Amino acid sequence: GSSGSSGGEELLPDGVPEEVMESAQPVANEEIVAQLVSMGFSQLHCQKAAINTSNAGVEEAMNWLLSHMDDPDIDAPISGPSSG
Repeated sequence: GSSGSSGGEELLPDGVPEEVMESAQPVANEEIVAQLVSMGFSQLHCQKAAINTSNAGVEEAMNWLLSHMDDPDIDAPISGPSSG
């Protein structure tokens, strides 16, 4: 028997191969953020959190924060020079 499997592509594509992305993203609710930013959190994060939770609820947003408090992304900007 034989499997055979090995190849190299190298370099990354520009955006996404086939099927382009569309406009459909959450927004750091001003209410959920204004609430978090009040609770004693970082707006930036308060934003991400909510967003991360589609601003499902202040609790959700925070919960995320409590799970994204000690993260590098928490520092990363929401809208910047994307790259990955």
